[PDB]
Amino acid sequence: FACKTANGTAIPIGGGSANVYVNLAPAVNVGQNLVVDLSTQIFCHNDYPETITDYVTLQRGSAYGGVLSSFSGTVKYNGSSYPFPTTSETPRVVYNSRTDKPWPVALYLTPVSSAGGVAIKAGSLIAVLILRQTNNYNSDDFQFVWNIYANNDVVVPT
Ligand SMILES: CCCCCCCO[C@H]1O[C@H](CO)[C@@H](O)[C@H](O)[C@@H]1O
Repeated sequence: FACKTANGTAIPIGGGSANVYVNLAPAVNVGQNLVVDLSTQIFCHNDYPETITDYVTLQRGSAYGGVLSSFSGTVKYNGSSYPFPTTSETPRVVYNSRTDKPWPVALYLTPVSSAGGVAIKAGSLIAVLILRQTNNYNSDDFQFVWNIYANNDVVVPT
C-alpha cells in the first residue's frame, strides 16, 4: 500500500509524510462554505490486492493558522460528515486494487461570525490529515501524514 499527491509526491510502503499545495477559492462570506476536496489531491493503491485487503481511515484531522482561528469546519470522509478538527477516527474505506483511487476526504469550512480581511494567508499550513492504513493480513498499522498548504490568500468580506 502506497500513496501519492496529484503532483506525483509519493509516500511509500510503511508510511511517512508529504506536503499538499492547493489553490483555495479566494473569497468566502459568513454563511457560505469554503470547500477543499482533497480526493483530487491524494491517491492510494493496494500493492497485492489478490492476497491482502487494505483498510484506510482518516485517523485525525487538525486545523492550523487561519482555518483554526477563523473557520468552523466539518470533514466528509467517504461521503459522511464529521467534526473538523476531528474528535474521533473515521470508519474505514477498502483499497482492493493496484489502480490508484482517491482518498475520499473533503473539508467544509465556514467563517466564524467575527472573521474578516485576509483569513487564510498564502503559503500557510491549513491542516494536517493523518491517513491510517491497516490490512486483513498482519499487524501493519501505518501513518501517511498529509500537510495541507494554501497556495493563495482567502478573504472573508464583512
Ligand atoms: C504472501 C505474503 C505477501 C506479502 C506482501 C506484503 C506487502 O505489504 C505491503 O502491501 C500490502 C498490500 O497493499 C499492505 O497491506 C502492507 O501494509 C504493505 O504496504
